[PDB]
Amino acid sequence: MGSSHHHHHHSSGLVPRGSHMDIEEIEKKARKILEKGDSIEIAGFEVRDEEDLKKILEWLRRHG
Repeated sequence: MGSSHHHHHHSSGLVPRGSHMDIEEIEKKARKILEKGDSIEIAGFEVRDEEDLKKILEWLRRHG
C-alpha cells in the first residue's frame, strides 16, 4: 500500500549553501548526473539511481 521510496522529487532545486552542510545540497549536483543518463560515484560508492543515492545519503549522514 503506497511503496513510495521517492523522498525527494527534484523539481529543480535552489541548490543552497547551508552552515549545517546536508546531502540535500550535494543531491542537487549528484542526481543531475543520474537524470542526465550517467552514474555518479559519491564517496567511492557508485550511485546509478536516486534509490542508490538513498543508501549513500543515510550511510554518510550516520557516519559520525
